[PDB]
Amino acid sequence: MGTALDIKIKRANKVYHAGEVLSGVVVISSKDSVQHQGVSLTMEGTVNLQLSAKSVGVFEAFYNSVKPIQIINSTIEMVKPGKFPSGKTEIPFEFPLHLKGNKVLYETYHGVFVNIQYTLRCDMKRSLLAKDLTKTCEFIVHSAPQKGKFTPSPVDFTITPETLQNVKERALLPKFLLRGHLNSTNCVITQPLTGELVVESSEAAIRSVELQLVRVETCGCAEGYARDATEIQNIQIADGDVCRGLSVPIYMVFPRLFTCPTLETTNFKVEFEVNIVVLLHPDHLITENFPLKLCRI
Amino acid sequence: MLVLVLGDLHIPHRCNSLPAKFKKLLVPGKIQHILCTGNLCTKESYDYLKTLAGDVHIVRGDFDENLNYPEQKVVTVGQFKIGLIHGHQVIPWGDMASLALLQRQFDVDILISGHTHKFEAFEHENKFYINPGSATGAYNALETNIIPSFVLMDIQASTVVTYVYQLIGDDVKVERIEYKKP
Amino acid sequence: MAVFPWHSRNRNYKAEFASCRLEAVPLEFGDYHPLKPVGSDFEPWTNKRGEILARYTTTEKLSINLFMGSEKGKAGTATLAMSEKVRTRLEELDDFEEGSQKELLNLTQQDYVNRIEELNQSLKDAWASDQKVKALKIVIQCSKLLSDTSVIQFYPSKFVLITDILDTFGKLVYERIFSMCVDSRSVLPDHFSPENANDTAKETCLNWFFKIASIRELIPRFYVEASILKCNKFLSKTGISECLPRLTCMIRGIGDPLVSVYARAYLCRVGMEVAPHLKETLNKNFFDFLLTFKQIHGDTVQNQLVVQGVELPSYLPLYPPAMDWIFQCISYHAPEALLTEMMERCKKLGNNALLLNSVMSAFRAEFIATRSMDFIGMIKECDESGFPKHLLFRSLGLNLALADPPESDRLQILNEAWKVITKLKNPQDYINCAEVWVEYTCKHFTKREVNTVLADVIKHMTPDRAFEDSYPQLQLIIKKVIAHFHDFSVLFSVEKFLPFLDMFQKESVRVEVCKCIMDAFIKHQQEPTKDPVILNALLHVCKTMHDSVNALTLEDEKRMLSYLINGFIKMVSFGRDFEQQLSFYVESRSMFCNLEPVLVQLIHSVNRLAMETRKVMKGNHSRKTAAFVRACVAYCFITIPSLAGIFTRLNLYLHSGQVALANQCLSQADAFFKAAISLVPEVPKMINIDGKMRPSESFLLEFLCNFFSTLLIVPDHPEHGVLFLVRELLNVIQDYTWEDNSDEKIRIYTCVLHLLSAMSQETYLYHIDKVDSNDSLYGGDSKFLAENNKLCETVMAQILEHLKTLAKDEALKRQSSLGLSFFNSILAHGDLRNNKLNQLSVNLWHLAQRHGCADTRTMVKTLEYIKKQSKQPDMTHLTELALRLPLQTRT
Amino acid sequence: AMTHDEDLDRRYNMEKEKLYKIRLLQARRNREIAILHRKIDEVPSRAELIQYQKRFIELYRQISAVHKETKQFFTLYNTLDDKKVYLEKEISLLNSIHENFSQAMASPAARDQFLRQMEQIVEGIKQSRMKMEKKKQENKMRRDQLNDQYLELLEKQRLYFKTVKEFKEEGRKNEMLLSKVKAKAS
Amino acid sequence: MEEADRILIHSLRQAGTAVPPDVQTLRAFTTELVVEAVVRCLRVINPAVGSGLSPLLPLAMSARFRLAMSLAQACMDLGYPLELGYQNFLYPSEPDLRDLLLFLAERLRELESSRRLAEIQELHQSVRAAAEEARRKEEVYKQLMSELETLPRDVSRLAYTQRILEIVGNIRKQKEEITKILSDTKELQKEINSLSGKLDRTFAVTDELVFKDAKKDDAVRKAYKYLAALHENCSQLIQTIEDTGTIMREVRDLEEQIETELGKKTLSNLEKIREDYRALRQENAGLLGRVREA
Repeated sequence: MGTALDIKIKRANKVYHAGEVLSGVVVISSKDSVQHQGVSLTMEGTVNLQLSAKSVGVFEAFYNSVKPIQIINSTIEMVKPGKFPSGKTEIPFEFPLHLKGNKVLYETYHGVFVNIQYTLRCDMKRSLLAKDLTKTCEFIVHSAPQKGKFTPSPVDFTITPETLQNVKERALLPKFLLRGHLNSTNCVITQPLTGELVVESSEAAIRSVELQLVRVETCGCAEGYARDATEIQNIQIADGDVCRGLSVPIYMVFPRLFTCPTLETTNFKVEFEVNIVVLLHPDHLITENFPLKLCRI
Repeated sequence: MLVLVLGDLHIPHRCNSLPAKFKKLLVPGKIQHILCTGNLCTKESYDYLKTLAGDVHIVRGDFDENLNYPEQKVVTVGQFKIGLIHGHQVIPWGDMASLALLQRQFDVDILISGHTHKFEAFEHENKFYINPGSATGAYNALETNIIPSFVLMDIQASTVVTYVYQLIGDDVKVERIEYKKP
Repeated sequence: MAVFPWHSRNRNYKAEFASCRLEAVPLEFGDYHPLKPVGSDFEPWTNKRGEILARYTTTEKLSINLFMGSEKGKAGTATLAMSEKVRTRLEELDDFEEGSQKELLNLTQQDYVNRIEELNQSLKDAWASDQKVKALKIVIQCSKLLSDTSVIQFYPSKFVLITDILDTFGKLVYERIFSMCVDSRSVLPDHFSPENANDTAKETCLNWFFKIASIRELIPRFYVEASILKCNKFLSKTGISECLPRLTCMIRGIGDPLVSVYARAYLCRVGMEVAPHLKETLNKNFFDFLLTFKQIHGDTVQNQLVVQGVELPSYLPLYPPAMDWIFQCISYHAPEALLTEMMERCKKLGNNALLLNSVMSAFRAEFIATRSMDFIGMIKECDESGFPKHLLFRSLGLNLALADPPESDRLQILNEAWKVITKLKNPQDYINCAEVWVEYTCKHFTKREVNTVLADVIKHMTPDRAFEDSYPQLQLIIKKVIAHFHDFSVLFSVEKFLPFLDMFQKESVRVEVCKCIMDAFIKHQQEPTKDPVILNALLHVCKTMHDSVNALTLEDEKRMLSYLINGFIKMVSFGRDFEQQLSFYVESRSMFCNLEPVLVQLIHSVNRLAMETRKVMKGNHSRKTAAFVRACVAYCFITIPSLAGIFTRLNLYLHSGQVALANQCLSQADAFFKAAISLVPEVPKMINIDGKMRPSESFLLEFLCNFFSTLLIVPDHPEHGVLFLVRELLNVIQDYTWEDNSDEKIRIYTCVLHLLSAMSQETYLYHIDKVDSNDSLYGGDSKFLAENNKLCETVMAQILEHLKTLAKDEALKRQSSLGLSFFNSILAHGDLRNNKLNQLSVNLWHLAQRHGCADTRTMVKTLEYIKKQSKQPDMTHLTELALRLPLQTRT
Repeated sequence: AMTHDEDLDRRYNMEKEKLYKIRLLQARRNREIAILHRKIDEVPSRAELIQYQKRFIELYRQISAVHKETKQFFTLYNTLDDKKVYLEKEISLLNSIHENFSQAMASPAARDQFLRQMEQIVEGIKQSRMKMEKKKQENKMRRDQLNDQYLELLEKQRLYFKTVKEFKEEGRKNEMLLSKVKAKAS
Repeated sequence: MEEADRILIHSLRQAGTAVPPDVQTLRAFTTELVVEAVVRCLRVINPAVGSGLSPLLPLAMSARFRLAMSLAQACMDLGYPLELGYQNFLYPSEPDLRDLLLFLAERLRELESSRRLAEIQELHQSVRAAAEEARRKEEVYKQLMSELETLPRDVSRLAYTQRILEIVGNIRKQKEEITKILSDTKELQKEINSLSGKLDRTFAVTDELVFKDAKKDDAVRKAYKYLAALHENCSQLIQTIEDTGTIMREVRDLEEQIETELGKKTLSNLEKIREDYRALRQENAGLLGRVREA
């Protein structure tokens, strides 16, 4: 019969901080007692630079695409040939968050064009009662509290059809008066946004007012940088025709791992933006974006 | 032990009120047994009695309505017996020894009766028979005035203290006897 | 042998008294004698919910048309990654909306309920199956059902049900997260710190919360997050508070007025339940609500009403349930100053009339009452289309019934409301609001105000069948009158109530009220008297009910009603109006044939009267008194044949007899008794009472000795056999087909012999003034005395026959008891110095003992006692007997 | 004392029996008096007789109604029973027919005879029904005659009251004529 | 009104008005004799009112009018519910007059010796009482004999008591018959309910069967047509039954109304008033002539 092995990272989030000690358990669990030629484990961190295929040109994009640069790799062996009880066995390991690797220990970031990962790989050289097992984990590293401390960055915007810039449809857009506010365009990666948004005139009712986020990631190539954005948030904040003269509030608990402090590097870039899309009842559509720079402490 | 005894009062048709002073006399709860020879003709009155004390022992009479109320009944407490009738149920009014036979019918030592309209007390040898005529003075040309009369008793072993009431106006008169288990 | 010649003793009843008498103790003045001296005032959701679910049906043909994903989910080659796998978790929640639909147009109420319950089961399964993702899917389905307001009048019910389901869901959610926090050792306390939620429970709650924040649609995100605010107990007690004004601002996003209002109502229920400060944040939400009302006038309502063409009078009913819940929530213990300021903003607003209605409904009576004068104006400011002012009236009538301003203010308001209300022509709406106001009107105002209301309502009734539809209101009205009204005569002073009664048509309803009427009379009236006009009206109603009665009505109800009537009849008391009261009886009888007990008690009244009448006259008897007597005699007589109950009628012969003895009427006596004996054949073998069968012989026999108590007292007439009839009576008896078990017949024979013992005296026992004694009339002497002796001896022979037959019958216990009882009867008077009777006594004693069945134990007790009695003079031949007596025994 | 005692009892007994003889006199005279009182009672007071008649009057009313109702509901029951009898025949024929129907298909000659019989049956039934309908119309005409006569005599009555008014005018006229006669002539 | 017919006699005797034994119903009466008794009895009850007019018949019709109008006023003294006036006094229904008349009738050794002592004392007391009673008996007897002498030869209580007895028996008979009828009613209802159930099943079966075999042959469809025509005949006739029964009820109502006017006696009294009116017009023509001539 076969065997199962599993990796436990102590901190239930599998999140570790710059300068921390890294801690993990490996679990062996089985219907039958376990013997192996050994159990072997790697820890890794990577940034993955997916130059956008059409943006560079697909072949050149993948050629240049800096596929997961190992931020870090330290390697250890955890158990020599050993024989163990069935239901559980657990042996401990640690790895050092120190540059046994290419680049200075970024935070795990599951972006798209820029991806950043930290990962482990295991093998148990099981007794030939059964095959050697190979297993992998993925885990988050978090940045240390930054040298530059936070301060809030409130910003306001006012909207009517005339306010709009290069909008093809300005004449199509019906009468309205709006003002929008962000309580701090400085925001912490894991932590919440607050904003105010007034409707104080409208000729038109609305079916959807959307409040939306874009993540934008860039990879470098020896000739060029290719920059690509993806959108993932929505709260739609309209039901029934919005009263004129009122303010409505803006809320966001910043997306858990698909978002980070705004990143800019020699090899890759990641910037963030806030988007606005309004689907009126006549559905004349207006859109405004602001770009964001984000912090961790 | 407090035990109440009263004759027929025929309430709805002859005597729709407790006498005012007799109303004044009302004492709920303290009665251990409420005893009437019936012929009140309203159980609602009895229900009021039960509200006075929930311990009523009953016989029927003429047109008291639960004619299911006994044929003969006896209660015995301490050293004494207490057998009760409404007279229509019994041998005639004044045949003294046949009315002594009644006790042997039952095997008892007393009877209380309340149908003959006067209030009565009679024994000649050992065993004794009593009538509390009518506590409302109920109809019968018989007596020119049934000064309404009832007895109540306290029971004490071989002795019974008895109080024996009469009503004349704001004049209420009372007698007392003791029965000696003699 | 010839029958042994009986001779009785003779008694000295005073001597027998002295020997028997207790010579009691008269008691003394003042001597002792025994009698000598959230908080539950917040009304629950269930009540509101039940009532709403009753009312807020709609005419619209319901439909369900919804994408579903109960069976299926994604499996395609989508572009995904770890982040996108996290997104794919939510895509599971999307897939029901990506899924195909169930479509059901023109649903009825119950079909919609059933489909919603299908979804309810789907959710219950997803929960029980731990398909918490799928449970969340189905909760999102609930929120999209909330999204469909289109059947707007039914839609409040839709909201109600979805909120109930999602409340259960939120409860379940909290319990699950707690169980994740709980290590199953014991459940954590409710006051648990947010830090007490363990790291994994915290992160799971965080994941689901992020899902919620990531809800794209406003409706699910807000409404569910309101339930997750409970989960904040896991995460932050203060976070609950932080969220509530946050929700307040968040609520601003919903331009849909119904959804937003009802969202507020839900959040009020929650906030009130959780903690006190939450009510203050609800005040902040009311501050928002003022602007919500501002929009409620605005474009959304106008546009949508135009789109459907729906009438605002139809539209208006949907909201007050939410309004009233909210008003309960805040006003529950809001101060009068606060409620007043709230009214300030509401008055600052326009077209507020429904707002005012809900305010009066919820807000507290002392506060409302003080303002009530202001309300005269402020309601005049209202518009019926803002809210119908008569409905304002009705709610207010509830309020005023509860509490009222000063009496002057009451007077003014009386003028304002009633005068306005009289204007209102629709009798249905008029009666609807008026019936509410009636209780408060009864509370303060008096006969003329009442008479006015009477007039206006009677004018409003004219499509009277609708008035008859409105009978319940009228009933409630008059009950209010009754409770409030405490002088019968002043009702008669109103009089218009009599036309009020006349308006009616349905007998039973009228009767129901009459029931109320008379019991109330029983409460207030306790004194028997007369008022001829009052009487005449009452008697008219008596007529009404009596004639209302068919043969067919429920017997026991008939009985009780009659009882009720009979009770007031005792009240009938003219005083010295003897012949007038007499005539009254006459009429009463002459109509009111319909129930025997009524008749019975009537006759009681006759008897009571006549009895006292003789008692007062005390020999001073005028010719008038004699005519009075004989008239009574007839009247009571003529009743007797008409009566049903044979036994009762027989004792009525008794009553009739004894009153005839009370004066004259001796032939009338005879008449009663000819009837009595004629009733003897009329005796059935068995008699049904209570549905149950009983054996008559007892009851008649039981009577018959009490009747013997009479029978010798009566003098009669050598024009007849002076009581030939009594022999004849007894003959009929003997002819009657008693059981062999009617040894009791013979027991009565004994009793008759007791009577004959009375006949034996030279002086009878006791007497009434003008009826003395028969003994004198025939003369007691051996020739006529022998007449009765002879008859006794005849019956004695009969006795002997039967008893020895009982020996043949093995009725040995019966026979022995009977014979010895008879012996004890003899013992009253039997001469056994008459050796023949003496031997008779020997015969009885031994022949009873001879078969051993006789309770000889009691006989030994008996005979020792008889020896003790034997000491006495006649008993000295009993002394000779009882000494000579041997005794066969059980012992 | 014994002589004295004997004398006392002798005298006592003597006057006792003499008193018994007196008691026979008194019993006899009592009997006579009671007879007289009986005779006196036998013709009661008209005051009472008034109530006697009142009782009779109410009896007249009561009994007349009683008989009326008696007839009403007696005939009502007769009616309900008669209709029940027709229910009975209806059920009998239906089930007999349906069972015969279960047999009826034996042949075309049987078919012919069967349908001929059905024709004859429904015809005779119609005949009876129509007899009873004609009887209904007869009673209808009866009602017409009666109603009309009633309304006629109702008018005759109202007219009679009008005639009462007319004569009262004639008498008032008479008395006024007398008044002028005495005013002018006398 | 058999006993009230006898009260005609009783009341006449009570009045002292002539009591012709041939006078046995209000049909017998002249209104004049009625009014004579009215004069008697009003002069008894209220002589001040009743003595004001002679019991003698006014020959002058006008005087009859005027006196009767005074009688109307005498009744106007009192709350009699009915209308008053000489028109009534001539031509009532006999009940109406009866009713009023009643409304009138309304208004008109050691121990042994000691015991000898007690014996003789008691005998003494007894003889005393017996003597007193002898006085009582004889003076009463003297009175009673004088009364017997005065005694009216009027009708005994018994005769009426017997009439009563008869009446009672009849009535009770009625109620008993009524009771059995009530039972019978209940029984028939039970029977009919059963009939309803069995008939409902009977038709359901018959309809289904004939439908099934009518499928087999259009002639059996004609058999179904026969069934329908016959059944409709039955339903119609049942309705007709209901109708006719009701009709005859209303017929009895009409009969009640026949009796109603018969008690009114309207037409005969109308003929009387018409010929009266003729005479009174002749009289009034005499008066008119006299008014002219004066």
